[PDB]
Amino acid sequence: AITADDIAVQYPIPTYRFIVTLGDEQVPFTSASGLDINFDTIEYRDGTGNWFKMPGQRQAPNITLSKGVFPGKNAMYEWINAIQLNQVEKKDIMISLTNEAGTEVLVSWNVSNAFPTSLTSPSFDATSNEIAVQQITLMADRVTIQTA
Amino acid sequence: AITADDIAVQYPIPTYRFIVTLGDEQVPFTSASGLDINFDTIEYRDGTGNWFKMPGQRQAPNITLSKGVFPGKNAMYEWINAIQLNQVEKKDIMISLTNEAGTEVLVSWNVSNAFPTSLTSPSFDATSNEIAVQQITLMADRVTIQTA
Amino acid sequence: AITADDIAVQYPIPTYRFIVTLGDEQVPFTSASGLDINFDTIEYRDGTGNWFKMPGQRQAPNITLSKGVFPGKNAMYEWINAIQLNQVEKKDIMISLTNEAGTEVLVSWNVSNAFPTSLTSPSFDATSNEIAVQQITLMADRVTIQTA
Amino acid sequence: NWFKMPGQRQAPNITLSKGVFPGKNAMYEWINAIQLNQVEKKDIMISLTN
Repeated sequence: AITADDIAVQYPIPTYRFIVTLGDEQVPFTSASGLDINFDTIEYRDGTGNWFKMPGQRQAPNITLSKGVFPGKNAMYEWINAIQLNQVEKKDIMISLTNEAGTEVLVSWNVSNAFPTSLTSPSFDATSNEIAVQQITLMADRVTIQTA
Repeated sequence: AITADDIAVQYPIPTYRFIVTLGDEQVPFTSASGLDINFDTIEYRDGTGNWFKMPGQRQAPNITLSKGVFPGKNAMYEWINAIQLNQVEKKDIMISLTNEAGTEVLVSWNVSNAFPTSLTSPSFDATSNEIAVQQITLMADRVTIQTA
Repeated sequence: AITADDIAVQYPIPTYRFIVTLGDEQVPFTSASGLDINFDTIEYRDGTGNWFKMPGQRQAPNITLSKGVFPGKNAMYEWINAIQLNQVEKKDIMISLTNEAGTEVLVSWNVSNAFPTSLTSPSFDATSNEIAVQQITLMADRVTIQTA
Repeated sequence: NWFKMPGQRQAPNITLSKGVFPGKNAMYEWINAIQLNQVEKKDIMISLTN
């Protein structure tokens, strides 16, 4: 007698349902990792015995997205190919834990200014049964969490 | 013929039952590790053969707490988001080995001034069957054990 | 009711079917890895709080090809044996994800100026049941992806 | 009797460093305006801030 409207309030959310809004378009991905919030630590000790522990400045997140290779055009390729020595169309990423149908966002992770730093092609092997999966890494500046 | 009132006096305590009082509120967690008491070592040798071994100064504990992601508000997020360059609401953590019902504290671990240094979001994967689990690390200054 | 002409448009491409055009000839290979597009990262921080994150210059790809040892002549050997102190016939490599019959190229990877840097002979073992597999590594300068 | 006394204080030498931006170089425009004695002296304030 849990009456599943109470499951939507009280039970934890699984990981296998997520949408990725990449800039102004939604792109289907398989994995999404590295959306951390990390700080440095500043310490100070004197001779009397006082230890002072403080949070430092937060460093940049390194975000890994991976999807499969499809017969159309490679949208992750034309965004990493258009680099001119420091110039890149920086995009904002949203990764939202989603309802089963896709009509509710439960908890989402916002990424402010992401740009690609790597794009690894799949390893071709004649004795394998796998999908060609590209794996892109992104450099950002902050990760925030909105909960609704 | 052990008469389980003697089990509460003579048998060791398992790990799977613990409450975490985080500041002034109790927050449910899955794991809790890193509540060590570590010292440094100062040594001195002379030519006659005397070795002098001494305890140094005790270093800071690094404490890892991890819980799941729930549909409400993220209480571990608003405590790591409210950082202003060295400023953080430092909290005192109590992790108590508890009775089954929760009406007895067996052995508890006290943590003096804890503040968050990291908050790792879960790794999203479409081929997984897991709970979204956040994992927060804390910087403290001492860990004490009271036994009652 | 997917009507497999729609599979050629909408489903991902597996890895086990690939042709390798090595210069002006096609050579059968077993594996092909390392066809990445990697960038460096340039960062700049000032005292006011501005972080500037930029893509650096893209570094060289290191490409691994491996095939078996055949009773004829070793075509990967006469291309690594003909080195004179900096001189090498640099070749352009194309690795194409292919149809089952071989009459359609789905997505191909182009490699601009590849030359061999290593050629590892197989490990001979009397208690093994394996093919003599050579493994050549190549140094290139760029990797591009054309999708047709 | 040893008599130890502070002397006269000497001049500070302050070094600053910033990055090169595509616009106008404000630090070149202040070191190029030297005419044998004549430089716009400025007040430097370096404040640790929130």
